[PDB]
Amino acid sequence: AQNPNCNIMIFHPTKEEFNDFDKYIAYMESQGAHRAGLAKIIPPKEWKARETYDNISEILIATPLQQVASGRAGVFTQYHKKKKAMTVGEYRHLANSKKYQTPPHQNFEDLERKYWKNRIYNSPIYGADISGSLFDENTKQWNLGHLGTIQDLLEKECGVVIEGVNTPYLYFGMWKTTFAWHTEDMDLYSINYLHLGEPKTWYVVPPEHGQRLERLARELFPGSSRGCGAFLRHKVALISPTVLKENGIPFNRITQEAGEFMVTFPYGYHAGFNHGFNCAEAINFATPRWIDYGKMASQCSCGEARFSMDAFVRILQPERYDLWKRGQ
Ligand SMILES: O=c1[nH]cnc2cnccc12
Ligand SMILES: [Co+2]
Ligand SMILES: [Zn+2]
Repeated sequence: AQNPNCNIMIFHPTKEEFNDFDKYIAYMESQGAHRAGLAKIIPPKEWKARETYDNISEILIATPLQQVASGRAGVFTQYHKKKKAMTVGEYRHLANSKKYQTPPHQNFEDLERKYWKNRIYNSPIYGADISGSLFDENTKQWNLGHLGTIQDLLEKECGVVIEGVNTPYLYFGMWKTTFAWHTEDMDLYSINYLHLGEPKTWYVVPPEHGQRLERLARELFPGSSRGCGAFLRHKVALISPTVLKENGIPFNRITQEAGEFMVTFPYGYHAGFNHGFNCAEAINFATPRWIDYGKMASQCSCGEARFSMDAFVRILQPERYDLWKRGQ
């Protein structure tokens, strides 16, 4: 068995190896990369996402989200308060203001300490889930807007044509902006490219130990757990590495820097935070290996969890479809 400790692996593809996306994901998995739930891919030195990021200030963040926390420092929930629209230019200025800027710190470790100590006492603003792409049309390798669609993968594996499209999303971050503990919709893969700016720190639980995190989450968020069988789908729960360690939950951490890809694997619970102003692009994808995870994925049917999903539940989980559809 490759990667038995479930360590987060870092890959350095050659330009030749960067030419076939599916092939390289399969290669990574042949080395046990998936067992960690998360992998870093450093692109070839001659590769670039686009020419410059000098012309992105006029992008609109239609609904910036202020992330308001409740609970204790190491165990909290966050809700999203809608704010008025602003451009990326205006958001960048806000991120860099005294109120929101990254504080002085010695290193990544110091910054992590400051995040978990202080996160709940501030409410940063996040430009999340903006449909669009910053990859240049002429970028032919690992262009997140030119990946094979999940609908086409499902069709190729299961022989059924389905409706739906899947397109990339942009995420404009600032210091303390947070992504809560979750797996992807239908336990899909995700790929995330950090286009520009300050780093993003990730935490991840190995897929083979996902149910351990769920069990702890039910204990730590008893109210939310009673309300919904798969409340982590709401993407509101944060648990610190110190608390995970106290409870014996296996996990790993890694910091992603500008110009680097991260891939999350089926049923790999993950969470994290941004160091400062940055922009990431992400999309879900599937491989043949995903199908069996899709079949087993837990669903939020309470209504809280946030189009393409219909067909995946309909085909892969026909028994769950009616009840799930009532929640929607
Ligand atoms: O960077 C991220 N921002 C918001 N949500 C996420 C969910 N999963 C992974 C990364 C992110
Ligand atoms: Co995710
Ligand atoms: Zn729910």
